[PDB]
Amino acid sequence: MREVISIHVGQGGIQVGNACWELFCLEHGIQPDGQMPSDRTIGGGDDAFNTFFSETGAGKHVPRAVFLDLEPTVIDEVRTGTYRQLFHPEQLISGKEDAANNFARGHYTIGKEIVDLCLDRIRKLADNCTGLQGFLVFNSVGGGTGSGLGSLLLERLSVDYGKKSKLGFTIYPSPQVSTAVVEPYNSILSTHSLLEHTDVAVMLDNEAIYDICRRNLDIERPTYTNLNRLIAQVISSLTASLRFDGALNVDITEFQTNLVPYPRIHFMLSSYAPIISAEKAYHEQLSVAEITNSAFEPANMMAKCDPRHGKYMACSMMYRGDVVPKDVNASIATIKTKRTIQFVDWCPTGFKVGINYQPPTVVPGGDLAKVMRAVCMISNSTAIAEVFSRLDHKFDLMYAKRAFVHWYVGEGMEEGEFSEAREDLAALEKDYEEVGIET
Amino acid sequence: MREIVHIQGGQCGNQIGAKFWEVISDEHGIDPTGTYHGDSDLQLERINVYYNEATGGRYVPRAILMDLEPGTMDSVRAGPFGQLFRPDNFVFGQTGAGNNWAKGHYTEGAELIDSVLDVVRKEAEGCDCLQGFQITHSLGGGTGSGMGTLLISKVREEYPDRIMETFSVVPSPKVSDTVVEPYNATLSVHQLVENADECMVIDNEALYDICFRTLKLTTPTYGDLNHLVSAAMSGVTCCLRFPGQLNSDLRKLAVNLIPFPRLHFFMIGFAPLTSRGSQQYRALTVPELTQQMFDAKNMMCAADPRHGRYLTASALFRGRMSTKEVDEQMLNVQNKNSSYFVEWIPNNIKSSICDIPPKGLKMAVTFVGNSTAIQEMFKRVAEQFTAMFRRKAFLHWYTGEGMDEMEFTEAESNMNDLVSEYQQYQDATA
Amino acid sequence: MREIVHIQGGQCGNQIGAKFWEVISDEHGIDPTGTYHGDSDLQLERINVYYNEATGGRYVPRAILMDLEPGTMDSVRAGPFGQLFRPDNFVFGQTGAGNNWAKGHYTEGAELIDSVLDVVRKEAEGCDCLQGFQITHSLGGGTGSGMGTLLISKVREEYPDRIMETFSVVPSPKVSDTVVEPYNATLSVHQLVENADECMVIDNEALYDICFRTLKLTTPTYGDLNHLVSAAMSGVTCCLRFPGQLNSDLRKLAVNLIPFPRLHFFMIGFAPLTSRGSQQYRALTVPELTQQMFDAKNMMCAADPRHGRYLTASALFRGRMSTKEVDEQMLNVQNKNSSYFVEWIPNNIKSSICDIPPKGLKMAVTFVGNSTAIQEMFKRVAEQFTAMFRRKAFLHWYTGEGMDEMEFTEAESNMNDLVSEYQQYQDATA
Amino acid sequence: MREIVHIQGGQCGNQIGAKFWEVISDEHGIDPTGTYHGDSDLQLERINVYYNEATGGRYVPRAILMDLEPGTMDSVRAGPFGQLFRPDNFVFGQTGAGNNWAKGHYTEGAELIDSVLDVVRKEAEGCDCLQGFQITHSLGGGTGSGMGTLLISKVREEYPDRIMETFSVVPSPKVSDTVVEPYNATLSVHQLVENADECMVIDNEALYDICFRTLKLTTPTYGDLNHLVSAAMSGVTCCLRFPGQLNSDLRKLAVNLIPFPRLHFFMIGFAPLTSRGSQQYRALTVPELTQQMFDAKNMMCAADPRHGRYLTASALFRGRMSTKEVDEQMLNVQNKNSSYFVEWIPNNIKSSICDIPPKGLKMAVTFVGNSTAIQEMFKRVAEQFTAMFRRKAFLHWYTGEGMDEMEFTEAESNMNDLVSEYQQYQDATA
Amino acid sequence: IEQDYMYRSQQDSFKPRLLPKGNKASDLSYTYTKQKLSQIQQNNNKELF
Amino acid sequence: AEKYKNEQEPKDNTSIQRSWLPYKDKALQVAENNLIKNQTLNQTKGFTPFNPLITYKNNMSQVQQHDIATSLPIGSGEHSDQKRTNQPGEFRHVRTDVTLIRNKPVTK
Ligand SMILES: Nc1nc2c(ncn2[C@@H]2O[C@H](COP(=O)(O)OP(=O)(O)OP(=O)(O)O)[C@@H](O)[C@H]2O)c(=O)[nH]1
Ligand SMILES: Nc1nc2c(ncn2[C@@H]2O[C@H](COP(=O)(O)OP(=O)(O)O)[C@@H](O)[C@H]2O)c(=O)[nH]1
Ligand SMILES: Nc1nc2c(ncn2[C@@H]2O[C@H](COP(=O)(O)OP(=O)(O)O)[C@@H](O)[C@H]2O)c(=O)[nH]1
Ligand SMILES: Nc1nc2c(ncn2[C@@H]2O[C@H](COP(=O)(O)OP(=O)(O)O)[C@@H](O)[C@H]2O)c(=O)[nH]1
Ligand SMILES: [Mg+2]
Repeated sequence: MREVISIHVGQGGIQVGNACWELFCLEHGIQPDGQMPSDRTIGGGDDAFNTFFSETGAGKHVPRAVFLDLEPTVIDEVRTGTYRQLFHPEQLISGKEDAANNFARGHYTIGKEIVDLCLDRIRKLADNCTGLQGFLVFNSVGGGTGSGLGSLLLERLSVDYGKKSKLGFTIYPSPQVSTAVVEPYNSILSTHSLLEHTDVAVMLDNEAIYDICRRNLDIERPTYTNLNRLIAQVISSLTASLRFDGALNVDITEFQTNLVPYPRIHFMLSSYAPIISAEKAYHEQLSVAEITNSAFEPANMMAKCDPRHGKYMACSMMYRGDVVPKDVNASIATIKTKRTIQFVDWCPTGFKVGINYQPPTVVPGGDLAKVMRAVCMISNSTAIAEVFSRLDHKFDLMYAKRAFVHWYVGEGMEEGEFSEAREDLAALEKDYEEVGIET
Repeated sequence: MREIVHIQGGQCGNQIGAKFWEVISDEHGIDPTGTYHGDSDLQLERINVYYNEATGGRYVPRAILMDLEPGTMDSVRAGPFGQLFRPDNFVFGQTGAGNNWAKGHYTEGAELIDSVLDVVRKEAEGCDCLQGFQITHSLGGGTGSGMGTLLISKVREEYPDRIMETFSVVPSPKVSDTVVEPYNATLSVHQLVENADECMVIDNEALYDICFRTLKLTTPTYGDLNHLVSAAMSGVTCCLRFPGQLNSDLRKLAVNLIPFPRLHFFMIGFAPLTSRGSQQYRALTVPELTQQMFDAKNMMCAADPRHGRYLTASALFRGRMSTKEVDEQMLNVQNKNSSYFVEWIPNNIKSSICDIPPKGLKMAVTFVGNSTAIQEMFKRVAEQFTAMFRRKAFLHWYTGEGMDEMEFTEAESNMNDLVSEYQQYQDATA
Repeated sequence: MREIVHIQGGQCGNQIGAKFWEVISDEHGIDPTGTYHGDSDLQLERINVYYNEATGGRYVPRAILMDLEPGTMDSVRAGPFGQLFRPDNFVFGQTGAGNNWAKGHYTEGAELIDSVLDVVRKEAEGCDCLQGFQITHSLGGGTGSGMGTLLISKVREEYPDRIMETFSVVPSPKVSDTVVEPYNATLSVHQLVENADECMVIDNEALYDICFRTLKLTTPTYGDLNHLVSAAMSGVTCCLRFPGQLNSDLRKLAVNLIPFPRLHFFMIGFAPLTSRGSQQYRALTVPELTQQMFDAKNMMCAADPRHGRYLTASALFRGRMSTKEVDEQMLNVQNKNSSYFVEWIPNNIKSSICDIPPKGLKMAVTFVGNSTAIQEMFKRVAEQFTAMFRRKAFLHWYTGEGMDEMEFTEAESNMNDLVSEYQQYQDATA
Repeated sequence: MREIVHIQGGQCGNQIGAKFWEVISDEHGIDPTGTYHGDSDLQLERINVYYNEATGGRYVPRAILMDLEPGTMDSVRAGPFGQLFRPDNFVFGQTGAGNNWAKGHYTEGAELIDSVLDVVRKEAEGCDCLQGFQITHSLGGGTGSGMGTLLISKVREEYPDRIMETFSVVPSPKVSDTVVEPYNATLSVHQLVENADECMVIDNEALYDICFRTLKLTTPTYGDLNHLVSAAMSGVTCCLRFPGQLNSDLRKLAVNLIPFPRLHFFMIGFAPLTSRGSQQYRALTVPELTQQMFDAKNMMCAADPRHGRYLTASALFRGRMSTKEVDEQMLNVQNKNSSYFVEWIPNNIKSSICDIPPKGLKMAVTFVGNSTAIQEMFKRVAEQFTAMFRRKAFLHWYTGEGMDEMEFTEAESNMNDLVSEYQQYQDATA
Repeated sequence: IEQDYMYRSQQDSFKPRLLPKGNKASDLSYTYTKQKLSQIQQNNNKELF
Repeated sequence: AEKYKNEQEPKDNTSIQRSWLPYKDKALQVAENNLIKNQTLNQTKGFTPFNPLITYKNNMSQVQQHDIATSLPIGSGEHSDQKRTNQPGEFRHVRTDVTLIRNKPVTK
């Protein structure tokens, strides 16, 4: 009865969508072609997969998602790969010319002929769903079409639907290791776009996941596939409570109700535990206390940030496997006893605990070891202002000498847009500073 | 014949009521299919208190099942003894409460209370002579707290003279599972004192404490905690369903436990309790049952009763026994602990005997006590509430459904006045 | 009816208590499952002195076991007759004492003593008519000598009038198992004189010496000494449990044995002890029993009875005999050893008779004596203490846990005064 | 009537005086602006013992604050409860003493003592009938000890009959603040032994011990130490302001405690003192109140009372208690611990009872005992001083200011004489 | 300070008034009992039309 | 407090050494009966645990599985009687008949 819609825009969004959707198909037992092969499947009320998939009227199941990109290479690769028969042919919208790392092109010039088709397809997906919980958005901030279409689509959906929840798993540039050169510009512009039009935003920096893979999985040369698999595991852990039985279950309206104190502040970072390979999986007890202790270490954050420099405001924790409430309560007691992690004064209790019975699933050919316990973290903390400060420092260096701005101004964008974006980002930074002070 | 209907809401309310009907069915010898398979005729004489009658000789409880999401009632229908529940009694919404007091009390609670109240009215009027209502819900949740207290307000308006019982579960700071619990806890407590005749506080911190210490079982589960609560629930109304040396109904206990109408918060406990490896070494006698009854660690509440003075107390006994020891044991405990009983109410203890013990036992005791040490629960809850409220944290959720800060402000004053009233009567001498 | 409770601490105390409870269960015909399997009705008339009753008719000893390390209680639970003891009476820590008096009397003893004190209080209030306490512990150990004496002080403060006994295993130089024995031994000797009403002093050296002469067994073991001490302990309280001609309870011993308040250190003995070879070649008569009783090598202390004079003595006969013969033998021995008894008190020997001999024996005698020869046992302990304390050896372990050397200085002084005031009567004449 | 005036000297005195006047004002109910806020009539019966009537009904204390630096007055005046003092009583120098006893006694004191004597004479003649003077200072500093001892020296010859008491914070070597502590301390004692009628020694080392052990608070501050002294300081004159069974003013204690004129140094202690997390249980009765009184740890001096013999003792009880149990407990402690009491004063303990307990407490007691244990503190200071006098270092600044080595030699000899004549009574026998 | 005296004395002179009369659910049940007990007479003396 | 050793040589047979008692001690016979009973109990189940002493610890306890009417009959715990496979999709929701509505009624 309950459904969610996943939106994937940009090359990073599509390459994360591939991993999360293969994980979902393997979780629900759907073969790559699209049909359940068990042949023992029955009717009645066994429709636990309706959250993600949907009956096709004859045989297969069609996922509730759309793919957007103005560059046809990745979408054609999807249409050529082994998952060719799964996705609906029409719900993979592709363009002709790339945005070429330009925010203006993907927001003012060539996104207007794709946004209409995207809204049409989203409506055709939404009328099918009867208990639509909300939307999930995946995009790379540091990319032209990514940021531009994400901005335009979020603005359009904010007025088209309104009160539906919107969650964004976006990818900001890393503080020092990055691919593009002009990513601060479209980064800050998309920051403005998503500041006042999303409900929950999650930080997904890259070198943090690189370090996590190198330290824990003992992989000396990770690639994007490992990062996508880890992000898929995070998404599955977050969404598991909707479709599996558990002692303490949560919903989309459960998360944001207990996790954001004020409408302006909704930026937060995630963590996962345990991350372990097959060789080390033998010689560890993997107790609930141990995994929860490892979940709060600064090196396990999915964003390159150090929470030791700031205060917390909330913590939403999801368990899956065979954990017990008394053990998790003892673990929270120990965490509260610890002095290195400190909270804000006006939040005496700050833990929301969800428990799910389904143990995590493993993808053959993957890296994570097969385990019976796992915990996911969604923490909102004041220390997130560092990532915004570093992006602001980079932006000023180039904007002082007005580098690359002729391209941004030749596509119709006025010069004052940069000044407005800087003013609003500075205003956001101040708010995070005044929240963490004492009464 | 002075029957009582059952009402339960929320996830916590549903699970407690899911096991309470399991214990009662075993007590009266009703199989999960609904057929009587007892041994004695006393099990069947007063069956109308809980069970109605249907064709084929099967008995159906008069329980009403409410929640704002369909997830919970799927579980209660699939569990054991789940075929004993009326499909028409289930009333559910498709949105949920979202741990928000405002959402479950103003927007969805208002638009759904019409359907459930019609079930309550039809259930209540069908009986020949009603006796009262009992409600099981949680004060830390969204739909249990919000729409649950909305029904209490409506029921009290249409049925004034009846008895309203509430087995309430308030959250404790130690075992906390929600960041926004202080808001929807304080708002409900303000509403609870408005209408409820009797309130019986329950804490998961206390229920866990019993399992680790007394029953010595290593891995407690919510099913184990529900059993202790369900055992006490059947105890308080034991003699209403069976004969006894002395009779006592719900109204009688309210008379002997409420010195003032605003002081209607009780703390309950059950005896005996012994670990599996220590059952053979204990002798069950009236002295042993009463020794365990007044123990501080035996309460189902986090408050320590030796930090205050008892105002009134009651003790219900199960099984055959001598009235001489029962009378004198209550006399001895009052004489030895005169410092823990306030001095302006002599003979502040009540005795009651029912001759039918719980299934599988020989002697059982249910304790209900009115104490001034309960106020430290509201003190610590209001301690957390004012810390959050001074910064107006999480307030945009509550304001989004028309509720203004005045309701928050008046909830503080009314809660403080109730706390101030308990302290004043403990600080009173003749 | 004038029943006693048992408290045991430390490894040595636990072993003595286990063996003693085995002996008592054998005497009363109780199987390891707690079910009565006796043959005579006399075995149940006074079972309540040492045993309680529970569901199913099984009897549970009212014994309390305490220690700081779970090593020994896990062994006694797994050993034979280990299921008799109630699992709730096992109270233990996790750190141990490490042969340090401070660790068992100031920090770790104090934090844990609350639970054992609560258990003792519950057991003492449960029984109808308390008569006294008996303790089994070791003075040379860490947790025993410290925690047991702290509990001694607490229980003596709480119950002022009830009589009290101790069976202390004080270390002796000949058989040494620790280098820090003098310190805590002197401290516990200081702490015992103001609280213990009766002390039964025991050495391991004397028991080995007895086993090697009288018993003539090649390879004795700790079990043999344990069982000898257990036999003496059981023989102490024969008349309070069984019928007789001259019933004498524990208070009757104190009145006949304590002339002055600070003179309560006794030495005990048992008879008859026969070698394996000469079991059937020896006749059992009163003269033989009293001759072996007043033989100096039959005592359980290293002190020689012939180096001093007896103040008072008491003999507790068991079995069927003639009153005239017993009294005649006591008079004859007191007249023939006139130089060994202090002159200013006439007829300083008491005799009591019980009608039930031990299991499988015709007659048996338990002898308790108060003699000035105890001066030597304390003298040799203090001799080591000063020669070790002058160099302040091993003293930083004690002073590193809040204790000052002023305590050692005061404890040494009190022992010397006790010896002097105890031996002044060896020289004083009327 | 029988009024006493307060004068405090040095940085230590002002800090002690600041808390003391806050403590007394709370007891008698005076607000920061000097207006009465008590509830009983007895709060004004003897308010004139420490206060003067001002126009408009306001009360002001009789405190004269003196120093050599204004950094203390401008800090104590700006603090809370600093408005009570009259500005005309603020006297201070402009140069400072620099921890130089000679500077505070010879060169800078001589010109400023004209001012303090004028104001102190005005206050002394203002009262109807003077009772005595009380002074707070420390012997480790220069200004507090220097002009201090000079101040008593001259005011004594104007008032040779009125009693003079002083509270002395003698420094300790384990926790030392000034390198020249032995010098100015030895000189101060010489000028203080022959002038002050009563002197009380206070060790800052013991104050840390009490806070760490009994109070069990992690971080103490100088404010908490000042609170400990003031509580004991206030209780000495408790019966001087409130009625009681046996009221005993300062002169009564002076006569009964000092057997000889040159032995007037006292140690003090307070009881009860509980931890911060004190559970609500029982009440502080006399048997436990007197047990904590005589505990060597509870003493606020580094001199261990068990190292010597008590010349005499005095107790100031606060609360409504029976006189019989108070009297018999003192006989009990005397008999039990007769080794610590000199035998040539039979019944060497004095008791007093006051009906008004301290605010918020049921029963309290204050101990003032004169024991031969204080010779250790004199002996240890003399050893440091003679080590620091042979070196002839830090002497030329003392010497280069009007005096020479003759005063130091006679001071050391007199202090040595005091110790010798103080030990003779310890070893004296009757 | 004298007006402070007067104000504080007159505000202190008012303290001992408790009169426990908490009535929210009890009063609602009370007014129902009185209505049914009294309005039966008014029902039974009504004049027919 | 002693090592129970029984062999043909009498100096280390305990029972031969502890026969000086006025009676037959009830520790040796009880121990032998316990050993035989534990051997038989192991034969009934089948353990052969490399020595008889491994299973002797928990073959002597008298703790009954169920309650004996001195406490609530809650059993040993819910977690005790739980089995766990780990196939994917094992704990999916069932949506019983009470909440499975189809036609969405339009009027009120
Ligand atoms: N974590 C992660 N990031 C990716 C992945 N693929 C692309 N990115 C991010 O995308 C950024 C570059 O933008 P692209 O995704 O290549 O292209 P775009 O965002 O669609 O914008 P255009 O270049 O105009 O097409 C890089 O800095 C990466 O951080 C991926 O598979 N995993
Ligand atoms: N004692 C007990 N407490 C429960 C049970 N189920 C849930 N809870 C408690 O209820 C709280 C959550 O209440 P919730 O389900 O949100 O209430 P609702 O939103 O009104 O349905 C948790 O903190 C649990 O501790 C139960 O079966 N027994
Ligand atoms: N008779 C007897 N003595 C024992 C036994 N076990 C230990 N001891 C004596 O106890 C002394 C050691 O005391 P210990 O048990 O360490 O004291 P604790 O540490 O306070 O428990 C040794 O000198 C032994 O002689 C026993 O089973 N029987
Ligand atoms: N109890 C207490 N002792 C103090 C305080 N201030 C200083 N002292 C002690 O006094 C000694 C130094 O005295 P000092 O300040 O030089 O006295 P002054 O010369 O009169 O100012 C140090 O050893 C401190 O321990 C205080 O506020 N309370
Ligand atoms: Mg692209």
